[PDB]
Amino acid sequence: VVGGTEAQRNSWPSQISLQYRSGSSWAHTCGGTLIRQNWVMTAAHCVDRELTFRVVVGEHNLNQNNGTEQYVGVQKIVVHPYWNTDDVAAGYDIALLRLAQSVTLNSYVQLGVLPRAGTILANNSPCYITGWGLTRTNGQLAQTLQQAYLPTVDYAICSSSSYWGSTVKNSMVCAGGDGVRSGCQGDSGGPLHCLVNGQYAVHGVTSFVSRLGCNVTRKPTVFTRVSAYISWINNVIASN
Ligand code: NA
Repeated sequence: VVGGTEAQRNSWPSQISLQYRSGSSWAHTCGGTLIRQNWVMTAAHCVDRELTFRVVVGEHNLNQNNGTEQYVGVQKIVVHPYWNTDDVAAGYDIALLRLAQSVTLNSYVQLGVLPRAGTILANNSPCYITGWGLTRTNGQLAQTLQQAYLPTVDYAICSSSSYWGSTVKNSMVCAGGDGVRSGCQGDSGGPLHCLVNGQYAVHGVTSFVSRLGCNVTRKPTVFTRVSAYISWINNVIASN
């Protein structure tokens, strides 16, 4: 997250760190959202590589013991069947991970609430991105979980020629694009939380930014729109 602020440690208890085994240690690669005690939602592109993955819930500082972490292996990966790794702009950038064990819920570990199917945010709706991704273009991962305020940019604007043009689809949400705050590598797969009728819900799964950099004016961060995939998610969980 570029241009973020450190999150309070109990603000975003559905945020997870997806990590891969790197020698004798583990490394953060992506974010995710806990959606059942044994299921995580993330981006498909985060699981393209044939790595050994684990999920960490209750994480705040990747480089210190917080006293709240639960570590759980990933047992099964279900990527959206239309996902095509060499065409992120086509969409379908979403995957579900079934955890080896069910995690225990507490003030640091909670299920993400999802929007009702079909819900679209009005232009300029208040949202936060969260994650441990790079804090500058071509920088380094954050230590502590970051948040940044990114108002939504509706489809009519986001799909206009000076923004993303045809690359953005109605199955996506765009947010930010102010040139200061954005998602960045390592934030992929994590949540866009938007305040609707008094309650934060996870409306986006972080999908992509510009190749010209993370915080680029008129290139808002692009998220998979969770509300387009409610039936898919329920179908997967009910059949696994
Ligand atoms: Na930690």
